[PDB]
Amino acid sequence: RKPPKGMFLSQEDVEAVSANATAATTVLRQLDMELVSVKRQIQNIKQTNSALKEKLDGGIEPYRLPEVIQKCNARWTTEEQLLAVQAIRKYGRDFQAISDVIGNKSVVQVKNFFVNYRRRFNIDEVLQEWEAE
Amino acid sequence: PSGVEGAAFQSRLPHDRMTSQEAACFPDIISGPQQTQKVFLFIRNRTLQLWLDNPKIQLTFEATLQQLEAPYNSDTVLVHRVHSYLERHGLINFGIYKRIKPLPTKKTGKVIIIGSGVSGLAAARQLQSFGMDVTLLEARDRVGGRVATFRKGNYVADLGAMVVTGLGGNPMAVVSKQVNMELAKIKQKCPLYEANGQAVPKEKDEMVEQEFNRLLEATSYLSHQLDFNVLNNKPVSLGQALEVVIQLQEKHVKDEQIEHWKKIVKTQEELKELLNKMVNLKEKIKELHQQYKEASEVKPPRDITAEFLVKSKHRDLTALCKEYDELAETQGKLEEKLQELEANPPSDVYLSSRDRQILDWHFANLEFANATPLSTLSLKHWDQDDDFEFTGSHLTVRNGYSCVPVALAEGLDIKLNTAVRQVRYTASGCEVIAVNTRSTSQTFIYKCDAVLCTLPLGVLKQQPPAVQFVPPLPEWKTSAVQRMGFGNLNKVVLCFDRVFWDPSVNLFGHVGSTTASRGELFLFWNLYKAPILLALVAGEAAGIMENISDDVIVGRCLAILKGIFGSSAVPQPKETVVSRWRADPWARGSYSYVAAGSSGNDYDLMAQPITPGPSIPGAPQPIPRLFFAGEHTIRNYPATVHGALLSGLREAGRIADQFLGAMYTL
Repeated sequence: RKPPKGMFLSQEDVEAVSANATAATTVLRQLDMELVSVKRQIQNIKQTNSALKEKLDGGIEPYRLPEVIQKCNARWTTEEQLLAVQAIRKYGRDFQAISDVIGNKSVVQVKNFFVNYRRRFNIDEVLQEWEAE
Repeated sequence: PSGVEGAAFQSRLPHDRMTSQEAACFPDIISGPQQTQKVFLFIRNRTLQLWLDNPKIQLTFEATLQQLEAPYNSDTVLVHRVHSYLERHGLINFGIYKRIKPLPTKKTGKVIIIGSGVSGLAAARQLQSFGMDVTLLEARDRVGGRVATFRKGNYVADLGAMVVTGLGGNPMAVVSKQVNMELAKIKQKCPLYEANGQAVPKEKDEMVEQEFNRLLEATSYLSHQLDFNVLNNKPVSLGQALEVVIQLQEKHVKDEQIEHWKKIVKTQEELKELLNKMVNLKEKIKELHQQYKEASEVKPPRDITAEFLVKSKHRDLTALCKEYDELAETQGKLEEKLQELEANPPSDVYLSSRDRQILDWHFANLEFANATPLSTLSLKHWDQDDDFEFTGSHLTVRNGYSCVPVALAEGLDIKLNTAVRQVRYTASGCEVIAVNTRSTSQTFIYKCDAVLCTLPLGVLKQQPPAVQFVPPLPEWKTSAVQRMGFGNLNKVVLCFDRVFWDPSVNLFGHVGSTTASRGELFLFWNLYKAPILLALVAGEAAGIMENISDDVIVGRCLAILKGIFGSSAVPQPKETVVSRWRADPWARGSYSYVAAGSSGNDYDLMAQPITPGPSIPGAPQPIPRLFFAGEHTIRNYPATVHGALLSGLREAGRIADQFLGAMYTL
């Protein structure tokens, strides 16, 4: 009912190698060639990746910048309030970036800040024209 | 098994079920109540046991009934019906025993038997047992047939049959009890040596053997599950089925390899895309770092658009420094998953040019079992007789296997050097025309009621005919003759003056340089007392080795031995014998096989006897006059000595039934 384990026999395969007297040899050189095609295609992307790996010598350690460690604060200084309106104009709705910029503001009350001075700072007009980009 | 049930087994009979033979002699029983069937079956098995426990004395009908038990020993006619059946068809009182009831003075009917090979002698002795007049015509000067034993001085080596295939169910078990035979068990240990002369390592010897049997089962799957039995109108052979299995295994190793690397391109390609993003992100880092370091140049206190710009670019740079670390994390994963896959590459080939030479020895062994190349063997039927394998180990006859035919031959009328040239069979009887082999001038005429032909299948196949049938054999018989195969297999007997091999090894192998020469001197045997080594020449090699002088053949033999034992141990052999059964006019090969295009049903065609037409037109259909026996006529036991012997016993019963009447069918 089933071949010995490890043996591989299928009707299609069997038909394939019975068809002629050289079908076997033909079908066996159809993989021999196609295996070289893949094999040197590897060494082709291998060289290429060697070049790209060579361009990242040193990674990005000279371009790194220290972590701003500051306790989050509650009140809104005008200076802090003013940054926001530019963050909004340059970041649409990414509250994380906006809080990242300010550095002392609750990701949470950035939305509160959006909700509060929404008329005094004309945040709608601001947003609609971040959208325009 | 043992008991009265063991006697049935050891006579090739189901113990609990009645055979097609017994249904024909006892149609009253087999259509009757289950209870009488069991009664009959018991007295069958019990007389058999009576015979088998002492096969050196005639088992008389009335010695039987004395030792039977009631209530079975009441229906004396059933016993007599049963006892006579077993005697006619040779399941009891066959072989060489002391008769109790003496031979009849007046003989009845006349049988001419062609050939005093083992089937011939078996029937001769049974017919003469049964009261008939038998003459045997032998073309050779010895009564062996294909059981041929060399003897010079104290050397003894069989050129013919040499192996009893095990005593469980073997009628030769009976014979050895009657004929002094030195039966010795054959140790199956068999170390191979390659062409270099150095043993195969147990790793290879044992790992290629399993591939061998795995390959066999494979072909079996192709035959019985995929109906791969006919290709481009021709029937498939075992050899072709094997190669198709091998090529499909070679094909799947390549498929395996191609999908393994194809994983590697799919991940070097993944990695390539990563590096591109990493290189293009680093350049976006570089540019922003510039712009931030510039915007830091507007020193404080600055206006909020300036502070915004400085704060803004620092977040942006950090973010893309965030992304770039997620991408050298994901690099490390891909850069190790790549070193993983180069670490497990699949199998590089399917079989190395070395294994393929060790495998080819296992194929040369199979070409020995069937005495023919595997491109001839019918894939479907080449092993149809496997269901009737005997139990027990295989054996050899240390005193030479001709000791048996020479034994059966006593007291028989045998005409040696008498070659049949023509068989005439007609409504009124038969005449067989033989010449003297020594002076083919002298011509002989033998008239008889019936001819038993035990001519080898190689002889009946000879073109132009070695024996003329008058009238010709019908097409259904001659077509079975063309379809069957007659194999070939030759031996080289090397007689030395001192043992230089492992004496506890019965057999060892030589692995061959090429596929073509795989059968050429691939196996050696130590079996006999004297220091004799025996070498096989099987498969395609066998036929090709008959056109080469002994000296060259022993030349090669001593090379293969030197390479294994070293050039100073093996001396010159004292006596040397090489055999060519395909050249022998009285064999024309070694034994039969199931050729591609044939089937075991051709073996039953070989055995149907011939009934010639009426002499006077309008006269009624006569008696069968021409019968056939020998190894090519027994379907479940071809190509063996025990199968020859059984064929002769079968024909004696059929001939006696036809010419003496079957008193036990009433």
